[PDB]
Amino acid sequence: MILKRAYDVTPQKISTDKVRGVRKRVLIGLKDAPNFVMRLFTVEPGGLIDRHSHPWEHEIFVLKGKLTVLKEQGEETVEEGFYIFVEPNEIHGFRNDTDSEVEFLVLIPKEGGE
Amino acid sequence: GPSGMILKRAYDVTPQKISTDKVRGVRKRVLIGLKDAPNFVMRLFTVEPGGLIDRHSHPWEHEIFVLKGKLTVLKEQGEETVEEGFYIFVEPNEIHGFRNDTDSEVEFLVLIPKEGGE
Ligand SMILES: [Fe+3]
Ligand SMILES: [Fe+3]
Repeated sequence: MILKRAYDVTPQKISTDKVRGVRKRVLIGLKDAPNFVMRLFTVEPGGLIDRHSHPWEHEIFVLKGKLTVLKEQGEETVEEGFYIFVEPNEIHGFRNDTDSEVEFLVLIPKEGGE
Repeated sequence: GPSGMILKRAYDVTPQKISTDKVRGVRKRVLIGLKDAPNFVMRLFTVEPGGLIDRHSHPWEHEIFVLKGKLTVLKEQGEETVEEGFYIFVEPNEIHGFRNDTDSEVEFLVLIPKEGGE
């Protein structure tokens, strides 16, 4: 059994053509998990995960702040205490328009989970 | 399967009592359930003050994230308390349980492969 403070997992900064101002923690990876993985994303003020899609779903829980969710068209803001279910293949992305860090949990099946 | 995205306040789901021979003082909200999940389900558990999920095991894993309060985790040997911001991975077949020794509600997300139900 693994019991750990998520913050203590070292985050990985991401800065690419599609993702900026984001870091990622792998909490439960496929080293441990047989079916699905658990990650925690932190999005700095102005950070962006641009629209994309996958062959797999996302299950998300918003832990902190106000998260802007990019949809195929348009966008919707949600806050801490929301969950999000992204069907396979659905276009999605994220932005933080606020002045503080936004955090959300993201779980994906193992095929996405490397 | 279907397209789209569901975005919902978790508290818009009513917390239902869990009532079994091994659980007392616990409620659950099904967030992403069997009707929708391709692979795994997401529930939000609320442990009332003094609530208890006795030690048990099952042939599927748990992935847990603690949202609120101080959660006592029962292990095969002994126990450990964690708090908001901790995650827990429980291997298939590993003995585990939970207790709330505090005065206030403890909440945690619990995800399992959908073969284990909701
Ligand atoms: Fe994605
Ligand atoms: Fe269990």
